[PDB]
Amino acid sequence: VDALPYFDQGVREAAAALVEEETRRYTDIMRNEFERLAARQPIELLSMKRYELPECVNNSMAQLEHQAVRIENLELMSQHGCNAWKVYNENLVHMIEHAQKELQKLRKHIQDLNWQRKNMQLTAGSKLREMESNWVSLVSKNYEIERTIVQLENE
Amino acid sequence: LICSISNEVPEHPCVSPVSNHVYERRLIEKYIAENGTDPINNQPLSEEQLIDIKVAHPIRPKPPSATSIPAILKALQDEWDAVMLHSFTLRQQLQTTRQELSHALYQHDAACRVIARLTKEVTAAREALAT
Amino acid sequence: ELSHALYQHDAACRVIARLTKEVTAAREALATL
Amino acid sequence: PIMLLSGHEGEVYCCKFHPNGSTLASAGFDRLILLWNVYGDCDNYATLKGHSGAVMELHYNTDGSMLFSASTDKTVAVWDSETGERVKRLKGHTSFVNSCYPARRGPQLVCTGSDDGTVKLWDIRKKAAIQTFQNTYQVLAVTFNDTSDQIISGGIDNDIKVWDLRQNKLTYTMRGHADSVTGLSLSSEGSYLLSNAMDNTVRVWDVRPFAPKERCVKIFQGNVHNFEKNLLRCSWSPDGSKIAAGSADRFVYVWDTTSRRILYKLPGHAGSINEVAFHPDEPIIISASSDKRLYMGEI
Amino acid sequence: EELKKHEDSAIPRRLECLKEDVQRQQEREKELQHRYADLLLEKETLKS
Repeated sequence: VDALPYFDQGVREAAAALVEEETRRYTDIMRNEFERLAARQPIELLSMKRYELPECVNNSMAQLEHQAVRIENLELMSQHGCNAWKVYNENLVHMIEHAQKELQKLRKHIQDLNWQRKNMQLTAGSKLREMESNWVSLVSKNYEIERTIVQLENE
Repeated sequence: LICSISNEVPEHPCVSPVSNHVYERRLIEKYIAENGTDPINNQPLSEEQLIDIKVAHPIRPKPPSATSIPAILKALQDEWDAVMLHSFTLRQQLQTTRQELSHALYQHDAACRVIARLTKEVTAAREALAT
Repeated sequence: ELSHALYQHDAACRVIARLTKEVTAAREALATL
Repeated sequence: PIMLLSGHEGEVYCCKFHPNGSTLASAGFDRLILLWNVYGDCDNYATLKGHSGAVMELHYNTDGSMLFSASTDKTVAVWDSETGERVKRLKGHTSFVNSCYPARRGPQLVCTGSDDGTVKLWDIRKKAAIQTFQNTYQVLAVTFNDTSDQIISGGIDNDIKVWDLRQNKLTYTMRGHADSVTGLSLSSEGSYLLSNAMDNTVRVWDVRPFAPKERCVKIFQGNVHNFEKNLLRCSWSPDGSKIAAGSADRFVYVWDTTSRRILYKLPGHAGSINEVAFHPDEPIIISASSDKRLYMGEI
Repeated sequence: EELKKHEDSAIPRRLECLKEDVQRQQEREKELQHRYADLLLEKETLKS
């Protein structure tokens, strides 16, 4: 469980194969049905192919009323014109800025976390190397004490 | 700015008092009708507890080539295709994520076993060097 | 969970990577003595 | 804070702590021994009297119950920290007794280094001498070995000498210092012993049942001497982590056992620092200097 | 965030392991010099 990421700077394929062998050891309404049938089926539902072609008298008068409604809907667009587009474009940029602000916040918090872990690991690996050196010297000391005790037994 | 169920831009945003997050009135009411609790926190919430918000009346520019034909034929069809294939891709990714989670948990248990073996190896090697 | 698990997996992989060479040094230590 | 203490009329040569870490003892030319409380405002309660010569070295027992103090007037003195009053005037020294050391955790026994040419062993109860190893010359510092069975001494001939209390011969003589050794202090390891010598070098040695036969371990640079040839004394930290030294350069030198780096050359003093005292509990430093006052540094 | 909680939980555990391995050898040093003390004491007895 314990693993010094910051201290261990220095085989992964070997341990990977060893882990590989050790693991080798061991809600919607009908809308959902129609959507899944249309997806598995894939064939998109039939749309309105009546209005454009123009039985034909009604469709024709429909094209008339619809072309009049369309020619009216293009008047209220040109009346204001390019002001309404940039009026929402300013809003687009204003909504854009907050996102990068929060991105900066997140980078900063993660960086502070990694900085804390860095110092923690730096204390810990140092204690570890000091303990290892003391262990080596203690092994050598037991060895020398053994040689001296044997010689003392010789007398 | 957004709704916290539908991922939309709400036209009548309403915020809850137990978990302060802006939801669309329609989805929030449907959620309250399904089960009477907050979606996010799963805390007790009713329709009467919700408090509607007032906003900038936010506008969408209908395309210049907007008619009954293009709205009826092409637009709704594009919307239904973008719904179906996106839901299908999300389901596929969910299945794949479950499979990857399974492979990750197995690999983790294998690493645990290997580490448990090396803990018994290394310490006794150290004792034998001490011997 | 996938991200945390992959991270902890490589982290604990380094644990065995270090422990193996530790045993490896200890083996030659005791063998030479 | 810096906490400089004053109230001494002439140089203070020796300052050391209660082995409790409760009370402070300092002494020097003024022929009397001042005491203080280490905490609070570092305040002065008591003053011990009597010593006609200069108090050249004060030394505690290892509990803190009686006080040993080597005087210039041919005498050592043991007193009651309980009272401050004399129990014994170790007379008989034929010259300037500069150094004193009470045996720690053994039978009550004292080794005193003097300017007569002898090291003297004394029992407190008998009013008589135990042993005396007349090598040839003045011995300037003396400390026991934690078995209370060897005795180490440093003088003018630069070869640190150690006698066995039972065979009474020069047990261990060590060499390598270029000029006179001025201070010995064995760490609380019972093993590592620290030696100041005015040749500008400090050394570390280790008295063991078995040592490499040439036990000159660690070496640090920095100490100074000059026309003063004042007596320079060293100490280990309670932990054997930092060595503290003084010198005639007005700089408190704090080094480490580990990396032998210069952790500190601290200014602040006006005259030569003669003795640095480590708190047995805290990171508290007390400097006794020839500027007729003391410092209480916190690190 | 879970990486630090798994790191800081076992950071003392990686320290707590070598703490004994030093102290287990550290106590072995005392007994080492204890016999080494007895080893020099009798050498003079046989030298005498």
